[PDB]
Amino acid sequence: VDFHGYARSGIGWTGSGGEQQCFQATGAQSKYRLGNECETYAELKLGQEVWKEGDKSFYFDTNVAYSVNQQNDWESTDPAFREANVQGKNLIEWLPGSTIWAGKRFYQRHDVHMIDFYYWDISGPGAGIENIDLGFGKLSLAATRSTEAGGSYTFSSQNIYDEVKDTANDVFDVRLAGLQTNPDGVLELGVDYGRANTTDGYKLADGASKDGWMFTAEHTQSMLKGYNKFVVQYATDAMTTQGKGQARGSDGSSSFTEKINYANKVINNNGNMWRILDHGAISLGDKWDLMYVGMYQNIDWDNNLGTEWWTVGVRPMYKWTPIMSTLLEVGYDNVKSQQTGDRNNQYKITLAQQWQAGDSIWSRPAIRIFATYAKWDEKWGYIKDGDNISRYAAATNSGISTNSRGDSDEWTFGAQMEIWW
Amino acid sequence: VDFHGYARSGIGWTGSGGEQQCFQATGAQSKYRLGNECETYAELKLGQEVWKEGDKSFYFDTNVAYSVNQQNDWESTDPAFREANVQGKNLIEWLPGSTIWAGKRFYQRHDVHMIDFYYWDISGPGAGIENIDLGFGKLSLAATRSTEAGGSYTFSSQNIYDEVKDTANDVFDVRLAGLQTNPDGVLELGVDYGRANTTDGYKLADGASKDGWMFTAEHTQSMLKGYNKFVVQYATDAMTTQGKGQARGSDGSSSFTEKINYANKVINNNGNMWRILDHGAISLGDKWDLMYVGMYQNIDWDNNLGTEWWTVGVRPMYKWTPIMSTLLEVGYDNVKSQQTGDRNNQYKITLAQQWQAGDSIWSRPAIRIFATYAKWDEKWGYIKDGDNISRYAAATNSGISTNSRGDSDEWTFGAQMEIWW
Amino acid sequence: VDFHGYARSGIGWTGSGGEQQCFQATGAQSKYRLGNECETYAELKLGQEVWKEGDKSFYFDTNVAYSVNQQNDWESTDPAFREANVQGKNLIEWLPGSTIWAGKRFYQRHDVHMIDFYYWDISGPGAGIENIDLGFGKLSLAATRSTEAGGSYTFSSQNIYDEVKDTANDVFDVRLAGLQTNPDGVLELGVDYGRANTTDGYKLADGASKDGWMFTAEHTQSMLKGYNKFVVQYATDAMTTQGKGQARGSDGSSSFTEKINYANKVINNNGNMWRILDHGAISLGDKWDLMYVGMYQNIDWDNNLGTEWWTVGVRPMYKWTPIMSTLLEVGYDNVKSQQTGDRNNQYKITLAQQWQAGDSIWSRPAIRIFATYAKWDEKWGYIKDGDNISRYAAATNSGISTNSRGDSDEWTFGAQMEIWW
Ligand SMILES: [Ca+2]
Repeated sequence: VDFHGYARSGIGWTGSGGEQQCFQATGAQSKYRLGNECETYAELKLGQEVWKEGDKSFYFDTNVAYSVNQQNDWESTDPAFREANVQGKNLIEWLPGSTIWAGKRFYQRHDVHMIDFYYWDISGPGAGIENIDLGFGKLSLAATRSTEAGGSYTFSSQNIYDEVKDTANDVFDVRLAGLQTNPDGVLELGVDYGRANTTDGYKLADGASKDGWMFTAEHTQSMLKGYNKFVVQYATDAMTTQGKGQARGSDGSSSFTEKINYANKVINNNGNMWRILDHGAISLGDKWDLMYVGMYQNIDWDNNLGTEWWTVGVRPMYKWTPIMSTLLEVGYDNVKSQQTGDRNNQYKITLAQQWQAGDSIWSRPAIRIFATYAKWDEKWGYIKDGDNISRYAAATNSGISTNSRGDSDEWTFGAQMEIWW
Repeated sequence: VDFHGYARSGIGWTGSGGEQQCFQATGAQSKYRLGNECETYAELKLGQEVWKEGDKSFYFDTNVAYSVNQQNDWESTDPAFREANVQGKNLIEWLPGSTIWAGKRFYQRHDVHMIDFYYWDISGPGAGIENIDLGFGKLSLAATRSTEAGGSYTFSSQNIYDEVKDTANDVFDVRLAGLQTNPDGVLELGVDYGRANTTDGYKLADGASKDGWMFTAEHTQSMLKGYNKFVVQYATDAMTTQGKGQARGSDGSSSFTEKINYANKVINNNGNMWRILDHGAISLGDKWDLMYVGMYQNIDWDNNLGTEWWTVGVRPMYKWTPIMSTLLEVGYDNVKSQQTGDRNNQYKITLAQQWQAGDSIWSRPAIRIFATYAKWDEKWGYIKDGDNISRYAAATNSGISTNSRGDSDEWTFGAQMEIWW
Repeated sequence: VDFHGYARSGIGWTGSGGEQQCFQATGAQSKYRLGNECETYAELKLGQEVWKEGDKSFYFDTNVAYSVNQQNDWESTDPAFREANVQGKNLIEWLPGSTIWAGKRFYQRHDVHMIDFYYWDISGPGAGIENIDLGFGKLSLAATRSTEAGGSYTFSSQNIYDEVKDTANDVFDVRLAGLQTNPDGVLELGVDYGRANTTDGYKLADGASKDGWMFTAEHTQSMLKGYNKFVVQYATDAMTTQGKGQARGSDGSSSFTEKINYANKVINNNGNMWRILDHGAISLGDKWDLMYVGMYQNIDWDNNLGTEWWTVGVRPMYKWTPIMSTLLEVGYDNVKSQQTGDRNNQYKITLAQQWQAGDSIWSRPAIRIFATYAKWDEKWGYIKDGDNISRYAAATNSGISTNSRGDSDEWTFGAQMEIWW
């Protein structure tokens, strides 16, 4: 049996008192993680190559994920059964090298480690065939599914309905990778088409976006014993909410009963998204490693409820010895509410001493002792409709109740382990 | 560590729209599974032979089951802790070869793969001693437990009660197997006695069946590189509800509070059940494998709320190559309501292309692409008491609301993997 | 992958009827476990030495716990993710041999097996450095966390508050072990300081204890192919509720809303605890092994709601053969309510036949068949505030409703397995 996974766990304190607190700019879809993670998260994978005969083989893989608040010993939870798929290599004679697979699977996810941000993730129940050799590149095709809560109604008259149902969203993914564009440079192109797929009799409320597209281009350049990846993505309509390749075609639906059922007009995600990203990890000599990110993401919604986000961070690593190093992480976020036009910003500085299994910025396990400082100035926030956060923003100064954190300061510190095996 | 288990997961679509739908005749206790399974189910077993000294050994085994709807990546669930037992082989000197065990265990379950129907399953918390050598056969004794919700009351003044409690049902199982009846033929006999076992002070509402018997006879004939099993079972009263060997002695109990507590008269399971079954898996030459089922099951309840069920199916497998085949599954169900006398029927046809690790109809893992068509005509259904399904049936045409599917058609298609390791 | 853990599961019956019942004296913090365990409990640990280079290494360890009532086959549950930590050995050059670790961990727990009583357990999310060699002993430092529900409020005016929050309690642990006090005798000293650590803006209700201390001294004497441990422990204030090293600084807090929020007067745990314990396991010749416990524990609370507890038990084991033995367990408990002055007592006698993997009282797996008898006479009980048990006690004879079991008798019997691997 093959045992693999990922896990992080630790104990922390907030300067002003109590447990460690984590800092994320309101409106931002991520945070700089070093010394800024407040939960124990673990994915335990058990898999096995269940059959092999020549060049043909079947691999079985699973993944059970646990997320607990690390505030006590006994902490009950509802694990997420995230993967359970079979992959058969070389089964299709005329498509030598291709792999066919079916089941829940983390499918070719693309992420930026330091901000724990996935920018291309269509994972979920699915099937497909990958690595079809085209000579000049490798072609992969896949179809996965995600479902939204509600959104499908059996309308009797007008917008009055008898029943609701969860809406399934299908994604059809095509990728071409390994395009040798320049020396030590490679390019991958990808197209994603997603659409809400309603059961017979059910229909989406008026205004639902229903479908959308997403185009991805990623260039990888090998250098300084690492790489640099340049990404450009453009998503449209239904693909803008999740923004990683999954469709949210009924996003914005809602209803109210009085008992007559009324399906409100969908406050949809019609619009577009532009994401220009550049991140990498390289070695500057013998004593220094460096991870960095620079990203501009603009979700332009027709309903004007989007956000313009800029994020920049840097994580240098100084290697005192092969198993001990000092890390520093500095990250800046700036989010402009499309609605109010105001801006929220935050910068966090983290200094950590670390012992790790290897001399790389990528070596894990790692045991860290850190101190984090974050300063933010948030001018807007989402209107907090009593414990519920709304899609609408409002300036903090307006008497309206928002989830804004205002203008403040904080520092935390503690120990933590992180590992992938 | 020994890693074993079972798992199935896939993605599907319904011809008329949305996610895949699964077809099962109302009243039938099963459905023809090929291309007719709508969930990701997995059993992860981790066990180990923890001690061995000569012919003696102790094996530890566990089993954690997960069932998710495969409609998203992150799907939280409450896993079922189904097995955790220890088996000691050859510990009893005077009963050489016998195995003593205790703990939660899937005890000698008998099922028909194609319809995923267990017809002899007393699994649960238990203990026993198996494989006592009698020379002419092997004898096994076991006691397991199951518990029903409520059913036990502390009656103050006739049927008015102070407290309720869950009712434990004990089953005492005796099996004699390996009776060589004819060349390549073997016979196994089994007796099961089950009963509701109330705590002191508590009593079952008046009318409860309390106990029952079940007798099983199974003949196995080895042939055509497979087998054919002929099964005859007769169950009595408390053994008719679950109908696989577990007792439901307080089945039908209910109560209402107004606060005075009244235990209604138990609408019991007094009656009998007859099940005549024949299933098998054989090889017809080099290119063909075949699984088949034929079953008649009649639950005759004194109160007349039972069902008479006929099911017939066939699953031929044509082997294009050792790792690629085409499967066809045709299944028919006919269920007569004992109450109304009406009949429900359905036939489903499934065509699937498959790649599997081996050239057997039993080889797993397997990756399938299928198309399923089902036609049904249901004349009756259980009276749907608003989201709640009742024990009482009603003709679909009667203005009464039932869970009947009417007269209709549907087809689905998709990909799926299934594996046992 | 290293597979380890603990598990117990079985089936039982109560003489007077129904499922097995378990006997624990009201007021007592434990019960004599042999043939007195009513659930299936299992801890599945999967770990691995993920890196090794010379004398340095990193070990990754996990632990997922399951507790089910063993009353049916399919029993859903919410597993507890109890451990997830990394330990790096020999990473600190100047502290040779020391191990640094971080993550959720069962940290150096001290318990008495026969009563399943942990008397020194600060397990939970934490970090620390253990086994610092001082020459004359080993020094270990650790900080772990536990959190109480509520207890932290944002007071606006008087005991009126706007928001509540869970209260984190930090423990700072220091231990010195391996003090060679006499031939074959060793002594370990330990100090624990814990305190509720409130978030800025929040405060504990008035009356809360906030912090406390605990001092432990444990002497181990090796003899009769076993040992004898003598323990003396003294705890103060916040350390008295859990009483094993974890702090409960806001213990007793409560509130009521009418919507104005009022934080009641904390009915605190101010006071002290004295625990004098002696337990061991030794071999008396070839055919006899013996486990024993003798403990006096007195929780003296300022508010007089404490208890004075005496427990004594013995478990001899007669070895018929190397893999078969007969066990007897006799345990007595006596608990005096500090409030009422009344006493509750119970004695349970257990006779069990056992097959185990080894000839030790410590050998596991083990399969047992037992018969248990318990007699109790409880004069007091906690005031049962309708399903809810209060901190206040009342004599059974007083017309007040308490959770007292009165004066009675009961016997149970069944089979069970227990294993640690
Ligand atoms: Ca749950």
